[PDB]
Amino acid sequence: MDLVKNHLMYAVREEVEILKEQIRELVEKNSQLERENTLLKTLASPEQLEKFQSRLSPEEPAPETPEAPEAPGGSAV
Amino acid sequence: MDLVKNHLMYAVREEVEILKEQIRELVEKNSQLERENTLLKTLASPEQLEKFQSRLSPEEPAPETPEAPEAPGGSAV
Repeated sequence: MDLVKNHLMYAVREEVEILKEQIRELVEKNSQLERENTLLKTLASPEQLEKFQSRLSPEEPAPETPEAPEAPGGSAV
Repeated sequence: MDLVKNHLMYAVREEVEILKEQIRELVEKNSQLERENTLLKTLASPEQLEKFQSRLSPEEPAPETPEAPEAPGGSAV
């Protein structure tokens, strides 16, 4: 027989049908998440937020941090 | 591409490492696509998580759970 060891793209029956459908579903889920992420990346690329950056509106100063020095470390440096 | 089963004597590649590395790279790439797609889904579409706090995970489903006896669904309306 030489066809079973040929249509492995139909199943590559030889390792595990579950891991084969898992890698096929991981590549199909990654491709669907790559197009879904690229679709939301392009949709949120131009204008689809409430302005915050320097392109739409400059705001949201500093990252998630308070306005006071309260970190531990008497002489760590 | 029909090449790993050629030098296999030189090592015998194809063990469960080629399937664990394929599912690990597929889950690591899908994971980066899930953290980037989730951050892009909440950035472009922030209205999909208010459900709770407002900064952790947009989703969390809910089966037939009990609600408060009044009219609304606990915190809403």
